[PDB]
Amino acid sequence: TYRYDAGTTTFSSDGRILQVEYAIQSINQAGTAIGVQFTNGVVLAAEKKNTGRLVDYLFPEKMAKIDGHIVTAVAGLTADANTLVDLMRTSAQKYLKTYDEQMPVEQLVRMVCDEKHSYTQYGGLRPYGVSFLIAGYDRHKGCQLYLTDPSGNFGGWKATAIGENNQTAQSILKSQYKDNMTATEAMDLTVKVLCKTLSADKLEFAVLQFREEYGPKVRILTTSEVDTLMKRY
Amino acid sequence: DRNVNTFSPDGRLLQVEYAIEAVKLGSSAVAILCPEGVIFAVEKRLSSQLLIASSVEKVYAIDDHVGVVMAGLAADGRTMVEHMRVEAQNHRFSFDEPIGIKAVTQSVCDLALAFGEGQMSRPFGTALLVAGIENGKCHLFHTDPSGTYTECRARAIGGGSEGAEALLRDLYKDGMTLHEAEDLALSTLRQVIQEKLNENNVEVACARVSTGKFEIYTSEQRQEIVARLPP
Amino acid sequence: DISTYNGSCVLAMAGDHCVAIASDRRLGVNMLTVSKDFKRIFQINDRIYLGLAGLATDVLTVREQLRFDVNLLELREERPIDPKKFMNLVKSTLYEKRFSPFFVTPVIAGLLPETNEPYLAASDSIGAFAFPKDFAVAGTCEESLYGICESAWRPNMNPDELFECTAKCLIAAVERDSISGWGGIVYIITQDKVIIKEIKTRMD
Amino acid sequence: SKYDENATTFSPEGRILQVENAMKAVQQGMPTVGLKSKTHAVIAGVMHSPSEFSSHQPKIFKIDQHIGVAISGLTADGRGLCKFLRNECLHHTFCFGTEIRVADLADTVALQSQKKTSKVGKRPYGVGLLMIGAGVDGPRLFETCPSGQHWEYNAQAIGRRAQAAKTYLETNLNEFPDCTRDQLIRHALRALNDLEAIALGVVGIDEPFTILEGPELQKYID
Amino acid sequence: WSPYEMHGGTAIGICGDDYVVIGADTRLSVDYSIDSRHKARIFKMNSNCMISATGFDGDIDAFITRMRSILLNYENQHFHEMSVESVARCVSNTLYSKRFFPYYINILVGGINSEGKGKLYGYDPVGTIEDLHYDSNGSGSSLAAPLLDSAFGTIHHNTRPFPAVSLQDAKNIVRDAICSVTERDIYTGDALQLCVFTKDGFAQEEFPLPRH
Amino acid sequence: DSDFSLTTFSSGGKLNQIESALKAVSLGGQCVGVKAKNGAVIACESKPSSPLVEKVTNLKVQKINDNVGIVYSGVNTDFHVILKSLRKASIKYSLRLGVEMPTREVVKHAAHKMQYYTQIGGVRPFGVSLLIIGWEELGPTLWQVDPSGTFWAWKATALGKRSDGSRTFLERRYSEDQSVDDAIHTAISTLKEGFDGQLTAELIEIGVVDETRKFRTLSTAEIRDFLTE
Amino acid sequence: TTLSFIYNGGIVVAVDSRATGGQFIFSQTVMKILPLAPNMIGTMAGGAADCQYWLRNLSRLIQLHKFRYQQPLTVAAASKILVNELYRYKGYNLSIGSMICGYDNTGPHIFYIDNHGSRIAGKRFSVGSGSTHAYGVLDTCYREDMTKEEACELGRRAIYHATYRDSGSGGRVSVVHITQNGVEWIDKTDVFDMHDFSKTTF
Amino acid sequence: MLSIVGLQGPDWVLIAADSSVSSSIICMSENYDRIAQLDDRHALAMSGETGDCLQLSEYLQGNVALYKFRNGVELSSDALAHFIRHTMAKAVRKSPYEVNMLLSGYDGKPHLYFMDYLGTLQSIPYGAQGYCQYFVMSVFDKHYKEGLTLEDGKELMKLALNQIKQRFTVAPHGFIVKLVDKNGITKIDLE
Amino acid sequence: DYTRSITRFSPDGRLFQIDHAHAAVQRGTTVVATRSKDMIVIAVEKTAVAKLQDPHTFSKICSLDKHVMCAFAGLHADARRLIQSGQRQCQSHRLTYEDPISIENIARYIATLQLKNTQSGGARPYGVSTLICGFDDMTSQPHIYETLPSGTYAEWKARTIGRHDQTVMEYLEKHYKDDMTDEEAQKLAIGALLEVVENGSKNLEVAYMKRGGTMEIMAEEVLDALIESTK
Ligand SMILES: *C(=O)[C@H]1N[C@](C)(CO)[C@](C)([C@H](Cc2ccccc2)NC(=O)[C@H](Cc2c[nH]c3ccccc23)NC(=O)[C@H](Cc2c[nH]c3ccccc23)NC(=O)CCCCC)O[C@@H]1C
Repeated sequence: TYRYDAGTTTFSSDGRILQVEYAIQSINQAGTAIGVQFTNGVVLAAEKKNTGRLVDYLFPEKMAKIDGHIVTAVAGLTADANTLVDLMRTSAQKYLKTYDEQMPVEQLVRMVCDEKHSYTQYGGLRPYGVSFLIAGYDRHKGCQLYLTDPSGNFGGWKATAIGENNQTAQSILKSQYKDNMTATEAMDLTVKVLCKTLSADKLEFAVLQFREEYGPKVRILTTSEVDTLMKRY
Repeated sequence: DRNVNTFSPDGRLLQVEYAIEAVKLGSSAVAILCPEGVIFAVEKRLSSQLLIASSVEKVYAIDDHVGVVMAGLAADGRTMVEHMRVEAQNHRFSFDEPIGIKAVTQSVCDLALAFGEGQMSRPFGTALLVAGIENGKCHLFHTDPSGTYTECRARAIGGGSEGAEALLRDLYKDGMTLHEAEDLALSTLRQVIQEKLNENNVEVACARVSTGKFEIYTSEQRQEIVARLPP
Repeated sequence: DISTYNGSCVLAMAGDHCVAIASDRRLGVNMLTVSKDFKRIFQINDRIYLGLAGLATDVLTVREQLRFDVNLLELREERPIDPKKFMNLVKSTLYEKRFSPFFVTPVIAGLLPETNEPYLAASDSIGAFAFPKDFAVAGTCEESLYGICESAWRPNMNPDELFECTAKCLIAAVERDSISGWGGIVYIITQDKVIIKEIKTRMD
Repeated sequence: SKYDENATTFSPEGRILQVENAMKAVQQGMPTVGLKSKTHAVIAGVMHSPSEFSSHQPKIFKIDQHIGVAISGLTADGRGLCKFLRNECLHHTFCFGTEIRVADLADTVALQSQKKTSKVGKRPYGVGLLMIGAGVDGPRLFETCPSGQHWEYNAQAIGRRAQAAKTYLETNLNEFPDCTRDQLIRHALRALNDLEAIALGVVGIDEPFTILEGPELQKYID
Repeated sequence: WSPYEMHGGTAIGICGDDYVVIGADTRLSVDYSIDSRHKARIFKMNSNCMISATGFDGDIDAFITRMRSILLNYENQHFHEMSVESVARCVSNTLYSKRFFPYYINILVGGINSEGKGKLYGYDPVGTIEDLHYDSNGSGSSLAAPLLDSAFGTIHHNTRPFPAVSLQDAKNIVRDAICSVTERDIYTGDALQLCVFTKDGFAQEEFPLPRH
Repeated sequence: DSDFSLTTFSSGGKLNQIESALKAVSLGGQCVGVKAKNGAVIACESKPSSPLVEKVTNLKVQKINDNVGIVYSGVNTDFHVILKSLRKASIKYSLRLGVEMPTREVVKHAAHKMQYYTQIGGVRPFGVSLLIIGWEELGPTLWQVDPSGTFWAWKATALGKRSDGSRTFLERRYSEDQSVDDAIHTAISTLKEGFDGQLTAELIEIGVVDETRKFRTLSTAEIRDFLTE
Repeated sequence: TTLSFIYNGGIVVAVDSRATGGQFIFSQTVMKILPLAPNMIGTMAGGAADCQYWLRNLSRLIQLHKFRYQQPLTVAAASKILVNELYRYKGYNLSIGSMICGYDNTGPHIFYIDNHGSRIAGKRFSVGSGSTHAYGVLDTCYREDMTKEEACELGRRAIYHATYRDSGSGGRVSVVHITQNGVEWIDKTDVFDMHDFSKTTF
Repeated sequence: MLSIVGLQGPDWVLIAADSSVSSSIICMSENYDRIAQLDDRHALAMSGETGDCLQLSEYLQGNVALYKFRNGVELSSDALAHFIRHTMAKAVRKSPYEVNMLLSGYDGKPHLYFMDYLGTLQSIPYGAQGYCQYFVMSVFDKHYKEGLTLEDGKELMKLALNQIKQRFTVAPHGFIVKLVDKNGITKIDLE
Repeated sequence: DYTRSITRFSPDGRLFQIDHAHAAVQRGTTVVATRSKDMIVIAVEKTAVAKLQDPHTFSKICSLDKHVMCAFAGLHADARRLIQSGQRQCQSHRLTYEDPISIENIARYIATLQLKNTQSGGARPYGVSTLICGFDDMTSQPHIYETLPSGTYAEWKARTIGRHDQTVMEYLEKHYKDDMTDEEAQKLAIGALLEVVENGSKNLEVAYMKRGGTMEIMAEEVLDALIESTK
């Protein structure tokens, strides 16, 4: 009967999928996740959703390694973000299995975004209320950072920010982001943006770095590493 | 709110009636059947001069002998045309004969009510005029979104359908010639449109008994009909 | 036969806190030598190596399905897969195809994460895993390796001695197997480094 | 009104308002009359005329060699029901080699429409049938309704103007049983006031079901 | 296990300018045993054509039932009975629809087209269609085919016009060919269903055949 | 049709069915968790509907596998569904990999199932929040999984009735260097604050993952000893 | 025996007409050239039912494409459609040996297609049991600059020699001459008439 | 089991294939291209049933094009080789592609991959599928120098193909040889 | 599976979901496709990109095939799905038919995807208008079809989609010529977009497919030269 159906995959008078717009709002009310693309790699830095003196910072709530060459930061619902992270990991491994090559970052982004968009356009199910900052490396586009939203729309960003106070982080990145940054410089910029738009415990970091011989490596900074990075700032 | 399959308290399928309205919003098309064949004349609504008129097609050759002209949603009419072409070629394959005009019209109409909810989501927003040659006899049918095909001798579908019917009521006769059928179709189209009728804004076609073929008129033939028109 | 279609010879061996896993380098199409650069031993992780003896087709299919599985497991669990856990993963992968088995026999040579103890896991094509403390053998040279290693293996072989028997005990087996050989490669996984020694076998 | 949204929703007075809306669709169809005799059955229908230059759309259909249906309501629904009826006839002939009975076809149509009303998303057939068939069970006339029920009639009138035809049939009801095929056709024509718009399908215990229109019907128009 | 019985029996079609004569033995026999002596293997399909079938009787009945249902569907959805050409194409398509589980039956579609002309179509089990003027099917097809070739010489000279015989000359050719096949084919006999499709329609005669 | 999500974003970017399921959790019986240095504890108020209830027949503190145990606050029946799913997932994990499902993997599976029911159509979210205790390489770990499928680790927690006051009480009374004994005492104390009337051993269930890495549900006798110690 | 060759004057497609099951000639008048499009035919070799059904289905698909799209369907396109349809039944024991011959925008084209999925473009093909004999005639007597009569006679004679030397080939040579101006059905010539009974060597 | 040969050089790959297609004992065509150019960089010589090699070639070329269009980047020679191997392994498990291939490629570096019907992927300096691998290997082995000039490579490929012609009983009427290098794939004539 | 009738006729005969998809297209960025006898030029306005946004490999322009360019206006993910289907279809047409898919055929396919979404229960319409352009063959005239969320498609001498479609279309009509050269078509598209872009060099991108060629992005230097020549 669809009496209580919300018509999730239905346009609104303005031509917007209301469920996708509300998912975007949910993201904008979530912890800030900033991505900064430096010379060889990308620094992702997210605000943990679940913090407090009684919370145990054992795992990255928002940072999720997708593959040896791709890491992600989450803004919004960490649950459906985890679902899409599982799908992204499976897609990267399927690409590796098919081609014996690490999935190009844009293809993994396209896959997760096609999942999101399939939820926005078919099935009458709510969209994934998560925005991903997918940092990655591939031989084609070098090191990349992609911002993906619940609509399934993604774009490459040298630097960007999502979540709470994402506009302030974006403005700070515009003011201070420079090309050809070093890993240290980009980490400092991300820490500065996070602090200016918001504590090491609450914050989590992940540096993708491409070395010529070692390849692309994802390193999600632990509590102690993030504490050291914050104290450096 | 209510399902697309809802019957109104009057007993009308609300979505079918709304699809008929969508047809009423479509380009005017007039089919005139004469003992010498049947003629489609459809308005091509050239919104811009950069619009390729040849690509804006209401007339579709379903088969060598039968064709259709659309009024309403061009894409839904395209789906109906695809079904009709598949069914005309399937009939040619299954029975080694051209599909009957009634047969292909009924085939496309059986798809009209196939919409549902809880298949298509909605009725077709296009009405068809299916004119063809079956066993050397010219047949013409009109189908509405309800899936109700009725054989016609002179029908009009689209923007000026009511006005075209009023004009044909005292302009169409059962013993006209092919030239007279062309003149009547083109005149009815001109009088039930909001633009001038030239070889570019009109698409003409004929299911001709003489050739037993549904041929869509070239620019020269449309120019000839336009020139011969008295006004 | 399809099991002998690609002649294979994989030989893991236990030393003193070190494993060896050696393989013949031949890719042969039955009696034809296609290549001498075929990789049958794959690093699963820093302390797990998988020598896949059998159909080069299934060698790559199972290596890449196991890489898929291990990469997913290490992404989800954020820790390297343990040699025992990878053995169970290989067993699951091979028995998932119980009714259409891979024509590959695995030989898992690893070091246990804590004690660095050698871990050998040899199985049949469908994941029936043995856990020899001395040596695991696989491939068309299976019986040859069994005999040579049963006589040759000694406890507490250091990486040098472990490599020496892996190489000798593999050379003897491949040089009796017509379809396997054409060079050998021995990965000696010790507690701190992996030594990949390409050994000269007969090329006939 | 609020209960008139689905064929699956009963009203507080135990009614399916969408079924009644499909019924009203049938009632707004062209007049259709059916008559039954001991040996012949007839369905005469004033075929709809959407325009003066449109041949009257057929409503008297040929289903089985001894079964014919007059569809009143949504023509496309009637055509889908006729495809279903052809499937049932084909399967009965396949299974048993004999022509299915019009009573069995009426039962299948009733079941199909009842299914269309017992599940959401699917809609009652806007068409109502007058199926006449002369088989082993004799001549039988059935009015199949959108709700998913059929009524066996000696005579019946459905669609618009049906009241006058129904009264005429009631007047001559007791005559019909023994009335000859020609007499039955004449009764159907009298009961069904519009000539060319009137088709008339007649079936008999011996004769197959055949449709007469205009000239073929002139001998009985009287 | 073969799902057929390869029953046998011979059918012989001869088309003429205004007729088609298909004579088929009615014997239903297999493995030196006669299941039936009068099993008509020629079927009036509609007012335009008839289908003679030889081969497995279960497949004959299945195919004839399917073709009768197809022709009934055509007559309902087209309001005119399927033409002999349309029935012939339907027979080809139906036989090919079981291309990989064939009706092990040889079909002769003999009818009258809209022009009043006798149209005969021969088929193989998988639905090859030959628009021919005479054909033979069944256990005695090899016996009868040279007989029709002699009667018409079409095989001898295939580009010469078909020397169409009188309806009674075609009936006599079919009768004589069936009698010869019966004398030499053990699976042909017990009766000849000699069906003739003309403008007048379907006319069936039964002629005794040797029952040995 | 069924497969339309009844959990959908509202105008404010909030899944209102998620908040409703969290409310169902907040009326679902106080459950506490406390991470010790050498283990973790999941206690919970298990006040039966009647004394005639047989406690062992429906226990909120449950074992998912040898190393992972689970308690819940919320709807008992869909907690049992989640628990069957988690035990099945850990058995599948053992079949595939020869070891019990890791604590974090059990938590991620519970979170995935809850998120699934938050997104698929025709279903409501699970009206339970799970406190899953189990060991990992780095030490004991208490985890909370919400009806939304969002999971996160805790040092101490309360989920059910009066869980805000219980969480404040844990903030005040929880310490990092607690032993399993002290974690059990802290969990019992938190239950006492979140429970009115005499808090006895039969009215609470305690599960513990201790130095042995194995999850065990303390019997009523052990709970009595802890209450009297 | 079917054959089709491109020469400077167009495509000559000559087919026999013998349908032979086992050693018995079931027909000598079977049509082994099927017109697919106004400028394109398909030849039949192999299973008669398979060849005729699948060339008929290719004709249906070509007509569907023609009505659906203004873009003309090339001979390459028709051959590819047929070979994909036949590969759809790979392992179903279909037996089609066909030549999709005809003129498209790019000129003359012959594609030998078979149930095995092969699709070989060429200027000269012969399929069927007598294909080797027709090849013996074609490869020897073929000239690019033949006349229409000479090319039709070349195809006719290749089929005739195949019929003489092949038991499975016989009947009448149906010769079609495809040009840019369409498929011309030259004639059906009884190979019995083509045999030179003055000659005694064969 | 048609003869396809491959010869990887320092910056090129000469990929030859039996150019003659036969219907049983009849050579239907003599210029049949069995080296399907999946890409401007990759030529896949195929050896097997003409109708399974054609279908596999069409699928692989369509998927390479789909990868190039869907993802702006092109597949690497290694990536394309592993995709082909994935296709062949899936098939052999389900419905084997009875096509043994030599994937020559140049994605900035020459690549030659032995690719049996099963899904045996092996980078090779030279190779062959069919029975010609029994005839050409030794030739290559005896005459392949590291760093061959393209003309020395053409002479070596001519040597191998003449070995096939002279010593292989089912000797191809001829070979279609393609050079896969930085300039793409070009049909070169070995003379 | 979800099969709600998302797209249904309104009482006035309009499919309001198609209207909302058109609104989504309008909120999409502007594309202009122009044709010269031997060239097709698609100029798309780059969305306002900060200094932090990578401007490469995110153009709205795409190649459905070596002969088919595509550009879109509307929801980027809807258009991504449409482009994926279109590329799969171009390869599928090559598989089924050796010939490359005609621009009419591929535009029909994409518009039929949009039509199916307007007809499929539980499927939202594609909020995307697609300018699908290319050459059927070497000798075929360049084609520029515009497919709308409704699933209707029409060929155009020059067309625009997205925001400012009115203004860009007016510019095209004022400045279109029957036999424009490659340079003239490039200038037409570039100026038509220049009228409604804050910056010429930055906000504007161009991709041209010449006859017998593939999609080709304009060089920034050559694009700037053309922009300055227009101004
Ligand atoms: C060149 O030299 C010619 N050779 C012959 C053999 C032609 O006669 C072929 C190859 C030819 C192709 C063909 C195409 C179109 C029409 C007719 C013929 N092949 C045949 O004639 C085949 C031979 C045959 C027998 N069994 C097989 C199996 C696989 C492939 C080929 C064959 N004959 C047939 O297909 C029969 C034709 C036919 C027509 N009327 C019949 C009545 C009774 C029996 C057979 C009849 N059909 C069958 O054999 C069907 C068997 C079904 C069993 C369930 O053409 C080239 C040009």
